Amino acid sequence: SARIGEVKRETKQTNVSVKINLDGHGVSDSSTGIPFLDHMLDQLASHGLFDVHVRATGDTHIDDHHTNEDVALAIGTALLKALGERKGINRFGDFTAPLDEALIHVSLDLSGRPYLGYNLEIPTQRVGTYDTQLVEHFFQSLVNTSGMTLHIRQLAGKNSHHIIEATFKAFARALRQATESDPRRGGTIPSSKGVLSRS
Amino acid sequence: SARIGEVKRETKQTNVSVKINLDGHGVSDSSTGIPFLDHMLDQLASHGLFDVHVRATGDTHIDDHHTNEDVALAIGTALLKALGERKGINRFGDFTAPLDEALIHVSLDLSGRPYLGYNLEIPTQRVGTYDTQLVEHFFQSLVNTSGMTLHIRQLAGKNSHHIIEATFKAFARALRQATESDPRRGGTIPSSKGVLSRS
Amino acid sequence: SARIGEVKRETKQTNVSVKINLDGHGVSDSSTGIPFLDHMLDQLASHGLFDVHVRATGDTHIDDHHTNEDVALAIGTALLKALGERKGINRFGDFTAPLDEALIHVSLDLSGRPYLGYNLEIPTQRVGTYDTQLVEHFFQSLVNTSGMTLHIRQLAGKNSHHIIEATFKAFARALRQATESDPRRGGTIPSSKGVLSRS
Amino acid sequence: SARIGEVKRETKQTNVSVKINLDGHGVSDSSTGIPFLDHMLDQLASHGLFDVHVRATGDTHIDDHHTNEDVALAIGTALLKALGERKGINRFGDFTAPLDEALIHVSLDLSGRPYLGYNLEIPTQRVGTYDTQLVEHFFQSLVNTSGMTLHIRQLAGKNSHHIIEATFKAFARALRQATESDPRRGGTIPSSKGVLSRS
Amino acid sequence: SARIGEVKRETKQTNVSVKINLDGHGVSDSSTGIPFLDHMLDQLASHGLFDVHVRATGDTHIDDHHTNEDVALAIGTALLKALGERKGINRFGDFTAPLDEALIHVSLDLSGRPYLGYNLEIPTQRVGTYDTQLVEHFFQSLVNTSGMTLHIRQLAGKNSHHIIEATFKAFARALRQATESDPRRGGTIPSSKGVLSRS
Amino acid sequence: SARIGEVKRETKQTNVSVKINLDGHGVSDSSTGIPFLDHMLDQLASHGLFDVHVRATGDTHIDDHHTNEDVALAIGTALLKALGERKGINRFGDFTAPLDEALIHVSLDLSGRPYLGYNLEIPTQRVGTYDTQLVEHFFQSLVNTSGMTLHIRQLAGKNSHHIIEATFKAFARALRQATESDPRRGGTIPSSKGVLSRS
Ligand SMILES: O=P(O)(O)OC[C@@H](O)[C@@H](O)c1cnc[nH]1
Ligand SMILES: O=P(O)(O)OC[C@@H](O)[C@@H](O)c1cnc[nH]1
Ligand SMILES: O=P(O)(O)OC[C@@H](O)[C@@H](O)c1cnc[nH]1
Ligand SMILES: O=P(O)(O)OC[C@@H](O)[C@@H](O)c1cnc[nH]1
Ligand SMILES: O=P(O)(O)OC[C@@H](O)[C@@H](O)c1cnc[nH]1
Ligand SMILES: O=P(O)(O)OC[C@@H](O)[C@@H](O)c1cnc[nH]1
Ligand SMILES: [Mn+2]
Ligand SMILES: [Mn+2]
Ligand SMILES: [Mn+2]
Ligand SMILES: [Mn+2]
Ligand SMILES: [Mn+2]
Ligand SMILES: [Mn+2]
Ligand SMILES: [Mn+2]
Ligand SMILES: [Mn+2]
Ligand SMILES: [Mn+2]
Ligand SMILES: [Mn+2]
Ligand SMILES: [Mn+2]
Ligand SMILES: [Mn+2]
Repeated sequence: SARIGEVKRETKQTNVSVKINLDGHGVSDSSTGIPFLDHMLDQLASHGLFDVHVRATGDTHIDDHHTNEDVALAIGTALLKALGERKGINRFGDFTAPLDEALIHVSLDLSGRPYLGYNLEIPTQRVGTYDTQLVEHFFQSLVNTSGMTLHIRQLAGKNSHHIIEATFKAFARALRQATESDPRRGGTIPSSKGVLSRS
Repeated sequence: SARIGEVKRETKQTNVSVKINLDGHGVSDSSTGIPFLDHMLDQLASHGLFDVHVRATGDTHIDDHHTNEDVALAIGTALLKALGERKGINRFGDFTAPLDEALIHVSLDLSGRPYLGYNLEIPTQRVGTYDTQLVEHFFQSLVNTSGMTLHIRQLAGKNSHHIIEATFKAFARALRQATESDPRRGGTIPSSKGVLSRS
Repeated sequence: SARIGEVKRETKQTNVSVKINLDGHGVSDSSTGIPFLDHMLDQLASHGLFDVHVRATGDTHIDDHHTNEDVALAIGTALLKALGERKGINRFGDFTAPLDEALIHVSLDLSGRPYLGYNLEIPTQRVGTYDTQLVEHFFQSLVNTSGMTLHIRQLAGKNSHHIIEATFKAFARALRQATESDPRRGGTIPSSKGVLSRS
Repeated sequence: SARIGEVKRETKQTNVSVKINLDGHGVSDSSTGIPFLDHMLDQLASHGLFDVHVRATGDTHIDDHHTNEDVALAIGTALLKALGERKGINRFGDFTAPLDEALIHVSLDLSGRPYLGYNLEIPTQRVGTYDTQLVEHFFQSLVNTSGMTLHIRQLAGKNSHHIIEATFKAFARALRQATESDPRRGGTIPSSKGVLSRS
Repeated sequence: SARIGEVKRETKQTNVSVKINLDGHGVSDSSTGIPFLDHMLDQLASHGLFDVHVRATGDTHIDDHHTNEDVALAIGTALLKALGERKGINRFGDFTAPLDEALIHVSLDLSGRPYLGYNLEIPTQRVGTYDTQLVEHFFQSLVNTSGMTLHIRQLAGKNSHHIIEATFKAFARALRQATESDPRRGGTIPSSKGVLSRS
Repeated sequence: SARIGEVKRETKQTNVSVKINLDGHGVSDSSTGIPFLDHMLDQLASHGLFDVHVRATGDTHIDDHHTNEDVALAIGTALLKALGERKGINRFGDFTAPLDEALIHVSLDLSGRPYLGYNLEIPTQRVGTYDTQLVEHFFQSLVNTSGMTLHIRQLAGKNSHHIIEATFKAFARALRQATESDPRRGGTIPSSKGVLSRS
């Protein structure tokens, strides 16, 4: 009864397949056509202990944007599917993680209501070939399909790779917390209104 | 083949029923337990030509918040249902409407991607018994379930009732435009990527 | 059943005759004794498709003010007469028009309630022999007798003739929109309160 | 030959009846459904010596706005009717009145041309249950149907009830002055252009 | 051996009864005469897993202040009673929780020394009928009788209901953490000075 | 009698072929050697309903500039050819379109007089391999050969791809409007001076 979400999503621009196990062992298996994003998805598996399987192709000759967005949308849907009615879970996650001089605080609530608060200030435009504007878009798209309340707050940082990587580490650990079983909940839905829904 | 969306939504806090006809004749039939919101929903019908049927009850002794939110969520879902695959529609709407000294520009895209840009500055806290913070929440919740890109821009205004009412008038007219048939489209999906989706 | 409004207005200072057809073909026939105003009224006909007949004489040796005002008052009354109960009309108009570097946004509502919002900053005092303060007065007087809510917003412009002319072009197109038949209205009055009135 | 104006005005939102005698003895008889407004209308009678009869009902569960506006519109029309051709009157009124620390200067001209200049800064949002934004709207609507040039200038004041009440006292006295017979006029129209008109 | 604290507290102004189980299952049973406060106390149970029983009556016709204060004082005493010598507990709690755009960080230490650090900026005066100044007073009074060091820090937020609710969610989770058994402590008092005391 | 403009333009630096149908069905067929520009030209077809055929080659090893410019010049000439004497057309177009957080207002007049007003602030230097300075140059060159008055105004936006794409969407819709038949014009030239000319 591991919670597994699977999504296939295709448009004229991109083709995406995602399989995520919330109760994983950190199996990392991401190939998006965007090497830096693959590296970040590896962090999600390694530090979140999610099993993360992603395959994507797309119109990277135009730019990485459509692929990045469509991967994020599909991951969000996969998370939503895996989570189901959200019975017995912690629901909330909260973690601050460094990478050297960078320090990122991530707080999230698996509420069913999409919201992104994001204040990263990434001081360079490209990390490798990866457009650093795409980080915000990745998280925005992911929250929109997952129905997640997500806050990402930059507390320190100078190196762009460090800032983004620390964000994924903190996110992975916050998401792990939120998705894990609350040992006291007794399988009840963790909401005073009796339901958690993306509608 | 009128496009009609119907939603019933209930929680421990509220009970909501919505029926909206996109191809209506402005039939107004809204009773939310929040008189000012009913007045605004009347504008949606009158100026958008939507048929709007809303019934809600809820925990207004705590405050109008949960009712307001839950009505908005249900309306957004009703719009999504009515819109279907979004074939043959204008998709985009754009209108600036006054009410006396107030002037509000609303621009929207039935994109499938939720976003609210909102800059109203409503100078009083209560219009009648209605908490003016709830206007932003109404639109935010509506975009989240409808999969709408929505921008609301205050160009002028001093009277709070005028500001909010002008917003609903402009929104109604922009939404009417966006939902109406594009006479040249020939029933094609109005997107270069071949699909419009909330996922 | 073309909607035609006719006004004769005389005082000790001026003598004015106006005939306007809302359902016209752009017949331009304006002679006010103020050549620049005649040029602007020509734009109203050409871009609004109104048939515009104006004759005025007055005390232009004192200045153009009284004539300009009295022409505007009479035009506003003519519009009010032509509009009648305002059944079946769009009611609202909204257009932004350029003339070269100038760009003017006009938004109006045939509400029955006079209001002018005006922010033009015309950088010279005379266009030909025409006092550029008289532009604001023209629109103010027109809204007062027509029962129009009118907003005029200068978005760009440097040449005074361009600024004023772009204003008349945008106004003409917004007014055309507002006066035209709403194809869905089914002849109903476009107001939730059941009536549109200058009282 | 007392100058009496009577108006009945009804919409889907409100029902209003007004009778005003310009040559009254201060008979106060106002019941609008808005107690604070009734108190202000009492000042109009007491200090203006108008006989003021007002009855209104309306949608106060939405808010007091529509009632307040519609009462003001009807009062303005009643004044216009009572004034007729404005022969033999002072036409202009000018008065500054205090209420304790508050001091309000009101200047008006029964010109036929609506204009409101208003600079009150009322430091609280509610006086009793009365929304203090509605004061400006009351005067704006009244000038629009009466064809009055009206300037209201706050010279001092801290208490909101005092500020608004002093405004009505000053207005009542300015309006009394303007409506009263000029003992030298000899029944002539007090305008160099030979007529005073709302058109 | 569930840790249960019970308090009955009465004055000439209020009557309060509280029963709290630190080792609860989130049983919510709060009726204070202040609906918004009841909603917040529901969050304490739902997210803290405390069993919370509160009954209060009082002089709400004067305002909600005395009731709010006296409920808070009684809850604090109930917590103190339930906690006893504080053997074997985590003692410290730390959590940041969102509600949509709002994000509140709560840190607390069950030290025996009362202190409130509070920086919320709640942008409206009333949530429903609840005076938003009373939030600070609730926490101040609670810390004073419980002997708690409590810091409440607003990281983001615009909607007053969201800000206050997120505060209670974060507080509930921090308090749950602090009151729970430390699995390594071996029942020792978690203080280098050998005792934790409100004196 | 579809309005079709065809241009072949060659220099030592570039070779360009353009065919545009103003009365198209959104046939997209653009290959410029600049993938991002191709994506933008696809928007022109999809949202403008133009049939757009572009082939270009050029000195992209130097940079994309000459190709971008020469494509724009050729498109402008193609539009001019297709438009002819501009009889019976709307002439003016005005639209504000979003893409998520980006919001761009485009206003244009097919006047015969070239002018570009442009205020985009695109926060990154490269979208994919496309130099973001080239957007302004594309529109400037296009207006110069088409004889178009064009204003592009950035109202909101953070993502460079979104800002540029929203610009093309708004432009396409404004241009569609301007080129479409005015149903009332009766085939007259929409100018008070009797002619529209690039000279
Ligand atoms: O839905 P939640 O479990 O976060 O909490 C219940 C209710 O408070 C919540 O729906 C709410 C949303 N906005 C204000 N409150
Ligand atoms: O999906 P749209 O039809 O708004 O346009 C296609 C594609 O450009 C779009 O998916 C996109 C999203 N972000 C950048 N582009
Ligand atoms: O009269 P309108 O049709 O613009 O809308 C009805 C009512 O809302 C309107 O009379 C009003 C005026 N001020 C606030 N509302
Ligand atoms: O109409 P009055 O009586 O205020 O004054 C005559 C004339 O000067 C007046 O109509 C005018 C209006 N604007 C400038 N002057
Ligand atoms: O009492 P605590 O366990 O927080 O720590 C012992 C001692 O350091 C503490 O009493 C103290 C108080 N002020 C400074 N130190
Ligand atoms: O040429 P148009 O149709 O925009 O309008 C006629 C005339 O006003 C115009 O040529 C002009 C140019 N500059 C000022 N006016
Ligand atoms: Mn995107
Ligand atoms: Mn790394
Ligand atoms: Mn909410
Ligand atoms: Mn209203
Ligand atoms: Mn004048
Ligand atoms: Mn000209
Ligand atoms: Mn009003
Ligand atoms: Mn008093
Ligand atoms: Mn106290
Ligand atoms: Mn709540
Ligand atoms: Mn160049
Ligand atoms: Mn794109």
